[PDB]
Amino acid sequence: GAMGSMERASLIQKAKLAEQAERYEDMAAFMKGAVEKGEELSCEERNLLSVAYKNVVGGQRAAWRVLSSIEQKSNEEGSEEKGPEVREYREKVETELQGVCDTVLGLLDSHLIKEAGDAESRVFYLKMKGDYYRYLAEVATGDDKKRIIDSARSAYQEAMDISKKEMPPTNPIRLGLALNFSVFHYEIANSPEEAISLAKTTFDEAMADLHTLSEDSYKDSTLIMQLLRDNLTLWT
Amino acid sequence: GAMGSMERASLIQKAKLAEQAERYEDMAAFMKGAVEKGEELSCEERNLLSVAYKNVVGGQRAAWRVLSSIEQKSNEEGSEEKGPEVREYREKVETELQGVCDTVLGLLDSHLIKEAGDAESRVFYLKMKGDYYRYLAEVATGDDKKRIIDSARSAYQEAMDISKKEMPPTNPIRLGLALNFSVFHYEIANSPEEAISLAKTTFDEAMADLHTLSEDSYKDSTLIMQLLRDNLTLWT
Amino acid sequence: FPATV
Amino acid sequence: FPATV
Ligand SMILES: *CC(=O)NCC1CCN(C(=O)C2(Oc3ccc(Cl)cc3)CCCC2)CC1
Ligand SMILES: *CC(=O)NCC1CCN(C(=O)C2(Oc3ccc(Cl)cc3)CCCC2)CC1
Ligand SMILES: [Mg+2]
Ligand SMILES: [Mg+2]
Ligand SMILES: [Mg+2]
Ligand SMILES: [Mg+2]
Ligand SMILES: [Mg+2]
Ligand SMILES: [Mg+2]
Repeated sequence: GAMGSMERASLIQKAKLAEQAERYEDMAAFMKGAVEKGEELSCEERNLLSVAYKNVVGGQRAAWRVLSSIEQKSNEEGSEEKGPEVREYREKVETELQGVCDTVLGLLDSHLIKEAGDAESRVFYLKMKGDYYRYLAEVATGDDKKRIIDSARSAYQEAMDISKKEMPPTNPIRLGLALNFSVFHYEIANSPEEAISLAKTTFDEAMADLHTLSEDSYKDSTLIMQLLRDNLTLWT
Repeated sequence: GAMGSMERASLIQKAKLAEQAERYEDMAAFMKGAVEKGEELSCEERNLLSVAYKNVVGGQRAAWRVLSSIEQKSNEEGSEEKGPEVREYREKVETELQGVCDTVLGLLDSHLIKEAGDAESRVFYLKMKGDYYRYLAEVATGDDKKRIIDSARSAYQEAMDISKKEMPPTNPIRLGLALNFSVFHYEIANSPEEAISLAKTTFDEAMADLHTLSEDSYKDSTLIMQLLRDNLTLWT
Repeated sequence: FPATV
Repeated sequence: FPATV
C-alpha cells in the first residue's frame, strides 16, 4: 500500500480535493487506501469510492470503444493491412481496464461485502460488483465470457432481492441498481424484453411511492426515474 | 526507455490512435519514445509531440489552479485549520507538473533544438521551450523563479528573432509564438503594455499579408489572429 | 450508451 | 485564461 502511511481521514480529505480537481485516478487511489485501512465505509465514503472508479473506468471504456471500432474497420474487406498496432494498443487499454475492474472487485471481496450488514451498504456494494463484472463482460471474448456474465447477473440478482425486501421502491440505490441491471439485460445478456420489463416495472412502482417523499427525496428519485424513461424511449 | 523495443513508425501510429481515443498520457509517452529514437521529427510528428504534452500539462495546470485556490482560501483570516492535506496534495500535483515540464525540456535539449536547422522546426522547438519554462514559472515561488522566467523569455526571444527574419507575418507558427510570448508578458513578466503592443503589432502585420494567402492558409492564419484579438479585448 | 449510474 | 496555442 502506497497509501499505508497516510491517515484514513487524510485519504478521505484528499479524495474530496481530487474530485474537485477532476483528478479521478488520484481520487480512486486515495479511496483504495481508505478502504484498505479495514474500517467500514460511511455512505459519503461509499459514494466517493464509486464516483472515483466510475470516472476512471468510464474513460477507459470510452477509449476501448474508439479503438475497438478502428480495429473492426481494419478487419473489413478492402481495408489495407496496417500491421499489429491497432490490436496491440486496444489490448493495452483493455488490460488496464481489466486491471481497474479487478482492483475494485478485490476491494469488494476483501472485505467490503462480507462486513456490510445494512441493506443500504450491502446493496450498494453488490451493485458495484455487478457493474464491474459487466465492464469485464463488455471486453470478454474468450472461454470465460459466460462465467463473467453469470458473475454480474448473480451479484445484481442478490442486490435486487435485498433491495426489494428492505428498501422502498423510490430509494435511489434501489432505482440505480434496477437501471443498471436493466442495461445489463439489454447490452450484455441479449435480453431486451427483460430489460424493458424491469425498467417499466421499476418506474411504475416508484411513481406510486413518490407521494411519501419530501421535496429533496422527490428530486433524487425522479432524476433516476427519468433515466429509466430515457432508456425505455431508446429501446421502444 | 519503456518504448525502446517498439518501432519508430509503430510509436507514431499509436500516438495517432491515442489522440483519437483522447488518451493524452499514452500519446505523450509514445511521442517521447519516438523522439528518443534519435531521428529528427517531421512537421506532423512535431505537432503530435506538442498536442500530447499540451493536453497532459494543461490538465495538470487546471488541477493545480483548483488546488491553489482552495489553499489560498484556507490561509485567509477566519478560515478553520484543516491540517497539511491541501498543501500536500497541491505539492503532489505541482511536482508531477514540474516532472512533465522537465521531461519536455529534456527532449528539446537532447537533442531536438540542436539538430533543428530549418526555421520552421527551430522556431517550433524554441516556442515549446518558452512554453514549458512558462508553465514552470506559473508554479515557482522560490530562489529560482527569476531564472525560470528569464529562461522562458530567452527561448521566446530567440524564436521571435528567427521567425521575424525567416517567416512571413501570417505564418501560423510565428503567430502562435507571438500569441504565447504576449501571454508570457501579461501573466508572467508583469508587462501588460508589452503584451498588448506585441499582440497588436502581430495582428496588424498579419492583416497586411493576408492578401498573399490561399483560402486554406487564410483560414489557418485568421484563426490565430482572432485569438490575438480575443486577448486584446480581455486586456483593454 | 443507455444511461447507468 | 487568455488564449495560447
Ligand atoms: C450512501 C448512499 O446512499 N449513496 C447513494 C446516493 C444515491 C443518489 N446519488 C446520486 O448521485 C444519483 O443517483 C445514484 C443512484 C445510485 C447510485 Cl449507486 C449512484 C447514484 C446520481 C443520479 C441522480 C442522483 C448520490 C448517492
Ligand atoms: C509542423 C507545423 O507547421 N506545425 C504548426 C501548425 C500550425 C497550425 N496548427 C494548429 O493546430 C493551430 O495553430 C497553431 C499555431 C502554432 C502552434 Cl505551435 C500550434 C498550433 C491551432 C489553432 C489554429 C490552428 C497546426 C500546426
Ligand atoms: Mg490512524
Ligand atoms: Mg485481452
Ligand atoms: Mg420480475
Ligand atoms: Mg527500427
Ligand atoms: Mg513545490
Ligand atoms: Mg517590438
